[PDB]
This record gives sequence, C-alpha cells and structure tokens, in this order.
Amino acid sequence: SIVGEALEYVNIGLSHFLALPLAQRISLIIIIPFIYNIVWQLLYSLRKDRPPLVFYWIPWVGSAVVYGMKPYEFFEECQKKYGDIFSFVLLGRVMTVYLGPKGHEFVFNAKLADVSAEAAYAHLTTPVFGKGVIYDCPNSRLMEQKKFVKGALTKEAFKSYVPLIAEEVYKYFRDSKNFRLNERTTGTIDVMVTQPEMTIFTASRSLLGKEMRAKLDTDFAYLYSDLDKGFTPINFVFPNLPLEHYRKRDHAQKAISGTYMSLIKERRKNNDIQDRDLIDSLMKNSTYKDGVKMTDQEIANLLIGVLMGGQHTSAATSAWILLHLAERPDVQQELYEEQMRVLDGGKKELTYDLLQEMPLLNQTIKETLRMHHPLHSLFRKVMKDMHVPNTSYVIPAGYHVLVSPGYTHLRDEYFPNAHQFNIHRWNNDSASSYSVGEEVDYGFGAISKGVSSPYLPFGGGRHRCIGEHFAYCQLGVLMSIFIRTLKWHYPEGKTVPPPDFTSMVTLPTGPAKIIWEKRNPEQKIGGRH
Ligand code: HEM
Ligand SMILES: O[C@@](Cc1ccccc1Cl)(Cn1cncn1)C1(Cl)CC1
Repeated sequence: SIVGEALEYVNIGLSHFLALPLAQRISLIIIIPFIYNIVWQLLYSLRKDRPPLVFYWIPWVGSAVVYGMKPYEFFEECQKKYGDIFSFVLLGRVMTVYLGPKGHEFVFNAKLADVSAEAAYAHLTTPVFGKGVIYDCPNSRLMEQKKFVKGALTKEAFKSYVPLIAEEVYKYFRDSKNFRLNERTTGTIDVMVTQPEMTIFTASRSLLGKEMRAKLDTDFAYLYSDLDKGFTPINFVFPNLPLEHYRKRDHAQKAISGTYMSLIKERRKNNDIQDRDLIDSLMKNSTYKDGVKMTDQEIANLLIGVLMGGQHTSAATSAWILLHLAERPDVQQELYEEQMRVLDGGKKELTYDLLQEMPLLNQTIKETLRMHHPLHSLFRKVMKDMHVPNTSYVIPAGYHVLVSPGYTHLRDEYFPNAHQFNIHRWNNDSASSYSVGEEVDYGFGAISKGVSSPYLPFGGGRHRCIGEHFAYCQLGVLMSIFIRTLKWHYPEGKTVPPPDFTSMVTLPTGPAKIIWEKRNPEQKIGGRH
C-alpha cells in the first residue's frame, strides 16, 4: 500500500519538467494556459447561478476583437444563442450584458452600493480631464458637480446661447476653408472634418466664453487636438504607458486647465463675475454641501470634462444628421418648409423659444440619436454580489455590468422598421426625452425614476446625462442654419457610411463626404474677415 512511490515520481516529474528544452517550456508556457482556460469555461457552464459565458479561444483577450469591432452584431448573436443576459471576457475583465429595458433597470437604476461608475471609467477620463472631478472623486461629489453645471444650463442661458451659436455657425460658413460661402456656391466637405470644428467653436463660445473662443483661432487650438487624442479606448488597457501620445495629452491638460485658471483668477481679481458663461457660473456656484469649495484647478478640470464629453457626442451626432439627410432631399424639403413657416420666411431671428416650435427639426435630432447612439455601451463595476431578479443568476463583485440602450434602439420589436431613418415615427412626440411617471432627485434635479423606456439616448439614474438640452439647443441652431442656407447630397454612388465602433463614440467611418450648394448663391455673410 504505497502512494509514497507515486509522491516520489511527482517530485521526479517536476524536476524533469524544469529541465525541458526551452522550445518545449515556451510551448507549455502557451499550451497550459490555453488548455486550462478551455476546461475552466466548460466547468463554468455547469454553474446555475451564472449567466451563460460567451466561449472564447484566447485567454485574457476573450471576445475583445468581435466586441470591439461590431458590438451590436456581437450582442445580436449572443442574444439568439443565450437570451438577454450573458457574459463575455474582455481584456482580462468579465462583462455581464443585460439587453433590453430590464437591462436598463438592472444597471441604470442599480443601488449605489451595488455598482460603481467611477471604478469602471476613472482610468479613461481622469488622465484627460484632471484630478478631483467627474470620476476622480466620490459619487456624492459627482452629483453636486452635475448640479453646478446644470445651474448654468437653464432656459435663460439657452436664450442667450442661441444667438452666440448662430453667430459662430455663420462665421464658420463665411471663414472656413470648407465653405467660404461669399466666394463659393458649391463644394465638397468631409463631415468628420467640419462637425468637430463647428462643434468646438459653438460650444466654446457659449459655455466657455469669448476669451476661450478667441484662443481657438491660435496655436492654442492644437492643444485641444492633443487632449482629444488622449481621449481613446486605449486608455482602458494602457492608461499610462510612457509614449509621446500620452505626454502631449498630459501637457495639453495642464496647458488648457492653466488657461482656464488664468481667466478665473483674472475675473475674481477684477470682480468681473457676471452671468455670461459656465465659468462665471462655476465661480459663483461650486461649493459642496459640506462647505468645501472646488479649487480653481478642479473647476478648470470640470470645464474640460464637460466640454470634451459634449464635444464628441454632439459632433458625431451632427455628422450623422448631415449624412442621413444627404440622401433624403424630401426630409430637407420638409425641414425647410418648417423653417419658413416658423421664422416667417426667414424674417424672424431664430430664438430658443422658436426652436421649440420646430418639431420636425427636433424629431430629426431625436431619430438620428435613435439610429446612432454615440455611446454603444455603458459600464459599471460590480461592487457587491447582485441577484438578477426572476433568475437564479448572481453577478459576483468584481464583474462589470454593461448596458446598451443603443442596441434596443435598433430592434424592430420596439421601433418598427428600426433600420429605416424616419423622423415621422416621432410625430406628436418631438421631446428630446420624456419621463412617463414618477421622478426622483439624486442631487442634480428631478429626473425619471423608471428607466424602462426603450428609447434611452441619455441613459438614466444617478449617472444620467445633464447635457441633453444643451445638445438640442446646439444641434437645433446648427441644423436650422444648415437647412436655411444649403442643400446637400452624396457624391455619385455614395451612401450613409457604416459606424466606426472602435473610437470613443460611434463615429461614421470616414472620409464621409457630402456636396453642398447654396440655396441663395448671391446671399452674403457680413462682418469682417
Ligand atoms: C447627443 C448628445 C449626448 C448624448 C446622446 C449623451 C449621452 C449620455 C449618456 C448615455 C450618459 C450616461 C452615461 C452612463 O450612464 O455611464 C451621459 C452622461 C453625462 N453627460 Fe451626456 N450625452 C450627450 C451630450 C452631452 C453634453 C452636450 C454634455 C455637456 C455639455 C454632456 C455631459 C454629461 C455629463 C456631465 C454626464 C454624467 C456622467 C455621470 O454622471 O457619470 N453630455 N450622457
Ligand atoms: O459618459 C461619458 C464617458 C463615456 C461613457 C461610456 C462610453 C464612452 C464615454 Cl467617453 C461620455 N459622455 C457622455 N455624455 C457626454 N460625454 C462622459 Cl465624458 C462622463 C460624461
């Protein structure tokens, strides 16, 4: 009765292992984790308290490639095989996806102690925006920062922003090489060139003020480009590897936040604090409820985060609006008639109030956001084991949950003929979003308590967007002027481009070109240039 002999051979086998030729160790270096990964999944599949896990060949990497390149096609296939709740491995992480409205509820309305946004996102945003704000701070601090920013995003502020945004659009039509409407009556543009520029010019002028706008006419503008490059999914995996891309980013954040702090300190020095912009607003209103004041640095960092977030979602969206309308001269025509009726043939100056009397224009924004949600996936890190209602599934702490309202936007069950661009599906329902019942306030205003709406472009719950009305104002003004000034169409045999899902938002694959022409060839834009 000797297992002793077998124990000796374990030890012997171990020493013979360590003495294998390098070619075989390297081999086993790869064979043993590859094999282990596969038997681990098979064992995992037997667990009744876990959602089904998408099978993958490469350890650590997981389904990263197919998810990264075609997330909605990935979800649809998984949904057919497994149903609405399933997990997949992503660059060392386990992601649990809950599709559909119940998914929205599970994640967006999750208890504060159950999940963490900042633990999922801080590595992406903190290097770009700076310390102490958004996700580099406790949730309670984020809630109040959202309250401070929302305090400058009032109806009165929008009434004052509309003519400023309009001035910037007209200036861009007058001065930009992409247009020059006083010199040229037709031309070709890449919308992924023009919309980022139009977006930063309009958002700078209105949210940051004339000083910060004026700086964009200089070499300073290049820092925004640099800071922009740092805003990339690569930050999720390699947040800080010592390359030049990362240094240009870090430098830009310092230079840009330094510029904002210079203005802030100048205004306080001169008692020059009015109600012009978001800077005036945060200077007057940025004291937390425990009495700590945001620092000038944190105020500047919060300005960067707000401008940068709004930059990418808005620019992507007006690009998509232009691209869907380029093959729909019927929609351009209908929008143009609305412009003529609401603005008395163009005799009335556009105001924020008249924007609210443009339902087809607003429905066009609404429908573009349905077909092209800028953020295909939203994430939380699971902090406490979560039971999935009406199942035996438990999502353990350390997992991440993923929700995708943009996926549901594209399902025929909730939006008939979902892959058809049709602004009239929103007839008599042109509001950017609408709360169908009870409300709750997490610290930045009363918002919808339920988050089961199949249309959820602005998310929901404590992390819900506060930029929605600014975006509609900005997009509204911009598109109102595009429509009254130009017609546009595709180059021969071109059509709406497929989305690029790998960038930070779901951009059109470029170059995405349209041909514009002036509705009034002789019309001139005044002002000095
Ligand atoms: C078409 C335009 C936009 C869309 C579709 C959009 C979408 C969203 C979504 C889905 C969220 C929820 C994020 C999550 O749950 O993880 C969000 C949050 C947020 N957005 Fe927007 N957004 C847009 C424009 C803007 C603009 C213009 C601003 C600022 C001016 C802005 C600022 C914010 C802020 C501060 C949050 C809160 C993040 C948090 O609490 O964790 N967004 N947005
Ligand atoms: O939600 C964000 C972050 C985010 C979340 C999910 C996917 C991509 C990004 Cl960039 C993106 N965004 C949402 N609205 C405006 N920007 C921030 Cl920057 C916090 C607000």
